[PDB]
Amino acid sequence: MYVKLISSDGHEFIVKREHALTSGTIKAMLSGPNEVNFREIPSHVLSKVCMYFTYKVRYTNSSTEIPEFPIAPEIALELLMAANFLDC
Amino acid sequence: MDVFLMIRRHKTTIFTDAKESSTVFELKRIVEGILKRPPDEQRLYKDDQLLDDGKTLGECGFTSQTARPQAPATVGLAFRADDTFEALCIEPFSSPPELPDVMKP
Amino acid sequence: RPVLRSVNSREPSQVIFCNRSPRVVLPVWLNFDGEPQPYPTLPPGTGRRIHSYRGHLWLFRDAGTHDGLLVNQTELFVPSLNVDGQPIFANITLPVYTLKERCLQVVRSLVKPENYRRLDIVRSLYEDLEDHPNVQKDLERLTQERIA
Amino acid sequence: EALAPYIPMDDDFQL
Repeated sequence: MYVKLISSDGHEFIVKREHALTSGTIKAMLSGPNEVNFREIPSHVLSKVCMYFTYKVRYTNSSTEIPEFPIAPEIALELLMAANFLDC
Repeated sequence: MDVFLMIRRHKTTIFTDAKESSTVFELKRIVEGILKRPPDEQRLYKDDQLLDDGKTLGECGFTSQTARPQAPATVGLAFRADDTFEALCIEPFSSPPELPDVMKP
Repeated sequence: RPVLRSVNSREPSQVIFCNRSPRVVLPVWLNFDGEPQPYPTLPPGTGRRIHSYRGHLWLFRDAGTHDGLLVNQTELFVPSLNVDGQPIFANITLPVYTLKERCLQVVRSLVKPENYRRLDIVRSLYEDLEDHPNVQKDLERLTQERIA
Repeated sequence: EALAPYIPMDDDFQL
């Protein structure tokens, strides 16, 4: 149903489990036969990663006009490292 | 259509979506499944405006065009106590560091 | 004779390019030897009528960065004969990029390539930044995928 | 002869 992701400053992000599986990293962790600690990711980054999950699940296989996923220059480097770490 | 939301209280943020035609009370039901407090112990807000149980999210101003997956609308959440009043309080996220010189105009 | 190429059908097909993306879009026509040729770009949110031909191949890219775009949700667009005077629409949109790819886009847009390795990021990302989108590579990739 | 696409002189339109 939902998974709880924890950021480095202790913000808790509760997202649908199907959405969280957008992350190859999370998908492999939860793939066996819930809370996940992401203490290396600050909340201004992890909140954007969760928005990405929603956006990927909404717009993948969609024939609508797809809006740009917005990224402010000042979060780009950390978000890039999170996306890389998270595989999404 | 659907509206995409972040329901926020203190240091908790729930990402969820709901139909624009669904009600504030039905969103409290979603919140109850996650945080285990019943609708009559929740206060949901758009900015500082308490949302009436009976109104749809669209009627509260949450519309598909402005509550999109990549930029969800914030719903504030407060809980009731038997004898105290909890101010609505959403803890800000962290701040990024300074944009590196090599990324500046 | 490459696998991806327009056929010289000489049969007219009126097409309407509709740029339903926020990018400046470069339409790329594959000629009869499969070599990509640029056509005039479309600003965001604009449409344009085109005289093309049945069996010609087109792809579309961000004109400035050659980021991949989709046309009717796929990679390649091929005009068909017009039925009853109706043009075929080519609805150009952003794909859902990976978050990683989207972040690389933003970083490339901000940082001169000579300064990528001055970024304080994990070292494998330098080569990722350097490996910018390239139409020729995409054509080789699409060609392999097709065979398979 | 090889016939390549071309664009009629016409205004673009807004979507």
